[PDB]
Parts: sequence; structure tokens; C-alpha cells
Amino acid sequence: DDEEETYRLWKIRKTIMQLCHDRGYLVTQDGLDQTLEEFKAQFGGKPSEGRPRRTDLTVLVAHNDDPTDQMFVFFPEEPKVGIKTIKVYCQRMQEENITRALIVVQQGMTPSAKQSLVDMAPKYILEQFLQQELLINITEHELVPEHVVMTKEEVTELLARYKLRENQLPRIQAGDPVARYFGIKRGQVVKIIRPSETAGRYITYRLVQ
Amino acid sequence: LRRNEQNGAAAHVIAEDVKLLQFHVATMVDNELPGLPRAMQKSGRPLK
Amino acid sequence: DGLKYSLATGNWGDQKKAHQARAGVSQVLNRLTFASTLSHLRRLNSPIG
DNA sequence: GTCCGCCCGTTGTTTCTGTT
DNA sequence: AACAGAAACAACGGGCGGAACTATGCCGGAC
RNA sequence: UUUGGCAUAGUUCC
Repeated sequence: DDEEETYRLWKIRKTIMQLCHDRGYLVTQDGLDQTLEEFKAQFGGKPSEGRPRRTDLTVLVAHNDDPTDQMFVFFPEEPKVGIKTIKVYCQRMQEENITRALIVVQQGMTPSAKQSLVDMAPKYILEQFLQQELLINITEHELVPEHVVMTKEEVTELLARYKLRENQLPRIQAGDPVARYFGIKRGQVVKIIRPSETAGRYITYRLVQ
Repeated sequence: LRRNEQNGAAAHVIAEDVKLLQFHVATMVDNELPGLPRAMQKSGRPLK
Repeated sequence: DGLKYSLATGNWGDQKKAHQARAGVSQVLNRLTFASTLSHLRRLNSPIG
């Protein structure tokens, strides 16, 4: 229904706003907190034959440390994103001089498109997120402790302090849900902060590999 | 097999003997392959 | 020899094929007490593993 | 002294779509 | 039209408690 | 003051 489609689009947008806020990009409080009626008013309460058509919802936002480093959040209108769609998006990124971009998919992407996304990794960074994976924020679930991405400086200092080689840390897969949420590549180290029953707090470290 | 390959065979005795030696060596290594003759020596007791 | 062997060992079958032969028939009679003897002579068995 | 009973990790086979 | 990436189903193989104490039969056959 | 093994059955204790 139109109400359900508006609701899904609004929830996806809200989760992506939270994702960008966690990733350090600059999203304002009003953008973060939109009511369903406010979103209906601003960008159409009728999706079918209406203003919101999985386009004009694309988000361009600049990182808090560099306005030159910006990210896109594209909404393909096709249930199966294809090679030509990926090429169109990469062309738009090239013309706007944008390095990173997110892509929310209706149902899925063909393996050819996924490999054509992987191939241009040093040139461009693009990530695929399903429509179902963003209706909720996995970070807010109580089973998920807080994750903090650590800078290379923090990593070096930690390794020197404990006299550890990076082989000797616990690991976390690059396909992990939270790892994809934070957009972490191999070789980065995340920090886990969680309360403890016997100490009151315990900070762990995980290596993305 | 040495004697046969010295004195000349009938192009199939050599192959059968090669297969038999292969079976004996394989059963010496492991005597539990699926679908094998399961070599025994006496009284029907399989080897070790 | 066939009857004597099958009764002596308990492997119910031919000697050459004592692999699938069901062992556990023809046990040696218990003689610790008269009750032991009687309860041995009146005994059943379920071949379940 | 010679001959003769249940579970579930791998790998295959086959199939079904995407690109050019 | 040819090729290639990913997946459903089928077949195969290894895995299955810990100790201890008695007894009995047998370890190739013909010539 | 010298050393057999394979299999099967029964029994004890958790």
C-alpha cells in the first residue's frame, strides 16, 4: 500500500541518516529526527504516482573533517541493479568528484554487478545494502555492544603498549553486519566497549580481517 | 612383475599385475577403502 | 564340526562367514547359584544393537 | 615341498539467470 | 549466441564414555 | 626368571 511504502522509505532514510551520523559525516538534528507526517509533507505522502519515486531522495553529505571528502546514498529504482546502472552511478560520481557512495537495493544485485563494483575499489568505493537490512538499526539492539573505529595512531599505540603483533588480536569479518554498518576495510581495528558482570566494564579490540 | 617384464608378457598380464600390486600396497597403507576386496590372510580375519 | 563349532563359539553361522554371523547365542551356563542357573536357562534376547 | 542407526560437513551434478 | 557466477539437490564419509574383573574358542586346507 | 595374540560373552562401579 501507499502508506506502507511511505513507511518503508521513511524508515530506510532514517536508518541511513543514523548510519551517516555514526560514520562521522555531518547530518543535522532535524534531518536525523523526522516524523512520518513531516516526511510525508516534505517529500510526498503518495509514493505510487507521487513525488517520491526512489529518486530525489539521494543524500550528499560532507565529512566533519573534510568537506572535500563526501559520500552519496543512491536509491536505484530497479529491483535487480545492473551493470549499466552501476556504470551510470560511477559516471555521476566521477562528474561530481565523489569518492564513496552507498547503494540501497530493492531486492538484490546480480553477481556480475557485484564484481563490477569490487573491481573499481581503489578508484571508487561503493557498498550494497538491501532494503530489508535497513528497516532496523542493528546497532541499537541490546545484544550489540558499542563499537568505536580506531585511528592508525590509536592502533600503533595499543600495539606498542601490549607488545602485540596484529596477528594476535581477535578478528572480525569484513562481511560482518556491524562492520558493513561502519564501512570498515581490512586492516582497521575496532574497539568494543561493553559492561561486565564481574568488572563493571571491559574494553576489547577486534581486527578486521 | 619383474620376471614378466623381463621375459615378455601379453600386454594385459602386466596391467593386471600392476593393479594387483597397487591393491596390495594400498591395503597395506589402509585396509578400509570403500568398495575394495578387503584383503585377508587366514580364517577370514581382515588385516591390520 | 559345523554343529559343534556353532554351539561352542556362539557365532551362529558358518566359520568362513563369522563376520555377519550373529554372536551371543549359545552362552556358557552360569553355575554360581541355583537361581542363577534357572534364570540363565529361562532367558530372552533382543537383537537390537 | 607346491598350489589354492542418525547428523552433518565436502564435492559433484545439474540448473538458472546476467553480460557482451 | 557463448560464456560465466551463483544456487538446489544428491551422494559420500567420519563421528559417536570412562574405568575395572572373570571366562572360552581359535590361530588354513590336500596331496 | 622368564613373557603368545585375536575375537566373543558375562559382571562391578559411576
